[PDB]
Amino acid sequence: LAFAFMLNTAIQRPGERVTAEEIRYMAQELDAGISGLYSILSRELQLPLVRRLIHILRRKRKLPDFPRSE
Amino acid sequence: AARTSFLDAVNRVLQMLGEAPVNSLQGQFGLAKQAEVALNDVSRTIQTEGWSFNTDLEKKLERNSSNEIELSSNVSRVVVDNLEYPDIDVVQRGDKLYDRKNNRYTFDEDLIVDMTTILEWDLLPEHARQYITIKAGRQLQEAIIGSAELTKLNLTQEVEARSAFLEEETTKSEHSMLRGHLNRTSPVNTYIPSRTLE
Amino acid sequence: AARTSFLDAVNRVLQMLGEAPVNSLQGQFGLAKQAEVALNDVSRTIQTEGWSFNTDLEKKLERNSSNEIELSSNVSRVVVDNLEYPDIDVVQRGDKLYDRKNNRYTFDEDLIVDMTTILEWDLLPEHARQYITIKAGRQLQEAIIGSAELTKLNLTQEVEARSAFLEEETTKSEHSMLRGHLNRTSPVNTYIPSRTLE
Amino acid sequence: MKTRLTNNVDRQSALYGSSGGTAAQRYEQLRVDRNSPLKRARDCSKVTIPGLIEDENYGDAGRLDTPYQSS
Amino acid sequence: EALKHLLVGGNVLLYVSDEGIKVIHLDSYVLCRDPMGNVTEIVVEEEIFKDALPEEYLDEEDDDDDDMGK
Amino acid sequence: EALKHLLVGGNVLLYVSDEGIKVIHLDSYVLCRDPMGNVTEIVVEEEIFKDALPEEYLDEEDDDDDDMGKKMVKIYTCIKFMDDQCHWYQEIKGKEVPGTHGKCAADVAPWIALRQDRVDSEMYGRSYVEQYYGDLLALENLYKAILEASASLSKVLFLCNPNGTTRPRTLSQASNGSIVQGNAADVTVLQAAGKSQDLQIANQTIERIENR
Amino acid sequence: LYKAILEASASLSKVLFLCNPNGTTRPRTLSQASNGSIVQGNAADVTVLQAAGKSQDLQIANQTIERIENR
Amino acid sequence: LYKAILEASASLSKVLFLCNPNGTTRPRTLSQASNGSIVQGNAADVTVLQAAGKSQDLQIANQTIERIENR
Repeated sequence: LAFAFMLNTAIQRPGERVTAEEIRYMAQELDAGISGLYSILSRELQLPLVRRLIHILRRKRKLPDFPRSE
Repeated sequence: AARTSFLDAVNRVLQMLGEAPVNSLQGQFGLAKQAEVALNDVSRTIQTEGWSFNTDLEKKLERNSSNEIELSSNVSRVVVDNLEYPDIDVVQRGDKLYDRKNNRYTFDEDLIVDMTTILEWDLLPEHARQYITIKAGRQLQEAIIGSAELTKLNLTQEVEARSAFLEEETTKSEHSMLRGHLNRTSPVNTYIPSRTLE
Repeated sequence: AARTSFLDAVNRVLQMLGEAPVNSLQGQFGLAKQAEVALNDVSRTIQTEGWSFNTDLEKKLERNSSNEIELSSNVSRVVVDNLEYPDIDVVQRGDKLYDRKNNRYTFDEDLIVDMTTILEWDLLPEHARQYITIKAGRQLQEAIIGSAELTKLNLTQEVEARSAFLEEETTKSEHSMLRGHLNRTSPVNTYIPSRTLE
Repeated sequence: MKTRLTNNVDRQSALYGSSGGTAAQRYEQLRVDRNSPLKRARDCSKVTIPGLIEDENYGDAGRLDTPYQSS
Repeated sequence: EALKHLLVGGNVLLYVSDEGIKVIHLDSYVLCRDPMGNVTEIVVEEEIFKDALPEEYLDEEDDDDDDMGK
Repeated sequence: EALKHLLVGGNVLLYVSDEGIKVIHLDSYVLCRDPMGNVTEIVVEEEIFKDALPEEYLDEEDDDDDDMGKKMVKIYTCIKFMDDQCHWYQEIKGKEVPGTHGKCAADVAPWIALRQDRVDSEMYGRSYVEQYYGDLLALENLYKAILEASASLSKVLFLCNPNGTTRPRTLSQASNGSIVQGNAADVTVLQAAGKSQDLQIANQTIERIENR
Repeated sequence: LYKAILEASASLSKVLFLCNPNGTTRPRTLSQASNGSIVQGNAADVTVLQAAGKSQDLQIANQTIERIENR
Repeated sequence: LYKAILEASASLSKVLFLCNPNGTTRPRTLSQASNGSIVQGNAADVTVLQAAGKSQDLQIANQTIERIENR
């Protein structure tokens, strides 16, 4: 379960030294483990939020309208 | 080849005792009365313990007009789950149930109990009949003749009969430990590790 | 086949001693009265211990006018709770309680005790009846004949009967080790470590 | 007083009325389908964090339990 | 807070405004989707004290009660 | 997402457009291939609410329904590959939707088909996890087995020897630190004498399978 | 050989309970009793079925399998 | 020598069960019973066939084959 939830405790190997390169390697593993969730959240939350943000900002007239393609 | 009957059982008991076989049961002029009483007593002694062939689950009991629970005269034991009823501790006393915790003979509602009954000779299954016959023969011989070699022979036969009866009971009733208390409806699958690894 | 009755018990004791069966129990002309006495004595000896079926919990006891506690004719043992009564601890003496700490026969208020009673033959349950029968028969045979091999056989039967009686008692009553002294109401759920892991 | 749970950026004039039912009726209709996932989420929350998602009668005067593991 | 609810529950509805961002738990809204994945209608239900509502919407029975704070 | 479906399932169909990339699961399209490997025809079936459809194509029965937010209409798609120029059109209820036609060369086609393991003479490929499905199943079964054995073992009971002189009431009712009448040799605890070795063997084989 | 060792390990993982008839333990008492309870019986009677000595042969098979795999 | 040790390990890997007739264990009960159940028997009767001592000779063979391979 600890490996599944990507906590840092299961990372330690008791008894012998671990190199910095090894630590970076398994840190790469943990970052890779939740790539699907990062991707789906990036597609779903960030873009609509910022789009609504710019729309509200433009309606407030604090910045002139974006140029549009001819 | 039908199942063993009362006359065959008493003939077997007499043969174990060492006497000549007797013809009938009615108006007998032999040891028939002693053999019959030994058979009945051993049947009762075996049956009062409670097995899987004479026990009713989640049976409902009804009180009389005075809020008293009266049992039948052939009820050997009554068990009431503690977790279900956390305010009453019931024990059997004669033919009526008694409230040990509250020191009363009167209740407030009907109960759901697990009770066992003493069955007649006709309704017993084959292994019970066999074990009862052998035990009754041993008891009668030991209490009536009292020799040595006969006692040891009957001891060996009774040991073998007990082993056979226990094995038959366990394989018929499939007792388990994962299931827990049998009162619950089976949620178990007993997924065997032996089969599905291919 | 009903529960064991008094006449059947007397007949069984006489049979295991070695005598012929008797027809009734009233106005007889044999050892039936001695068998009755032996059965009653063994019943008293067994019941003076305190088991599930003959113990009353939480019972309230009432004093008389002279500030004394009076016990009935058939009260065997009386237990008080030290944690509930710190300045009074009592011990039964004859038929009256005696405040051994204050060296007085009087009290100041009504007590809450746990009482053990000696019951008649009617109110006894089946396993207790069987144990009483076997033990009384063995004791009477030893007192009358005075054998050794017969005593050995009776000891074997008595050991088996005691095992069965203890089995039945501990299955019926459902004693626990977590719960502690039972004068506290059950908070215990005993959730099964066995089944519910799926 | 002034019910302002909505911004002042896109408010307009009245454009739709009550042409067919009320919002309460549609909410009651859709609660039937919404039921089960709420139960699943409530059980999961109970097994991880006792008081995150709550039953409707465990608010001001409700008591929460604790698990026997903190993973 | 939205991320925590998403991890525990799996569904959460956001409202983006000039004043702030308000989250609504799964217990206080409903919706319908096509099997493609495009949502069509959302109903959100919430409960408030009568003090913040317009007086024209305050009926006689609410006026007849002495529990405006309850 | 497409790569994840490719590893898990082994097939996925892509559509490329200026607006965005849309993936389609294996469960919503069919296709035919020559044994050479060139796909000839693709059919895509898809389900959408009736609100986004043209009103002329809304039938009387759909108009008679008050479940417009809960009633649905299927929309199909057909793909043909010939003379290195693909052709496609959208249809609904057996007639084509106006303005949905398209045509472009094969090398710039908008539809792309994939398969994990290039196994010839198969219309649909094989997923990667199919390689080790059996070992995965065996590992699953062995893990559950050891878990169930441990579940059965962890129970604790007590046992009184009838030949002894220990009363259950005395043991249960007595408080902590007291002195009672009994012999410690009679009361025993139910336990499994030797089962450790087999469990260690099972642990060893599970570790080997998991490491592989 | 891998199949063989997996097969033997699968067979050995079963767990059973065995009660000696010469004793005074009833199966119903063992099955029905709740946790922490105290019942009548002798722990020397109930036994669990197991393979007495098999570790040596399996370790030999593991050694030869490891050698072949290394080669 | 490699073939010899491989064949010996092949023969040793088999597993069998053996019931003692003097005991009171029925094969049908052992085979048919499900996991975790309680049946009638004595664990001292059912034994598994094994080779008592062969590890020393196999170790001698391993030593000599290692020496030959090293040479």
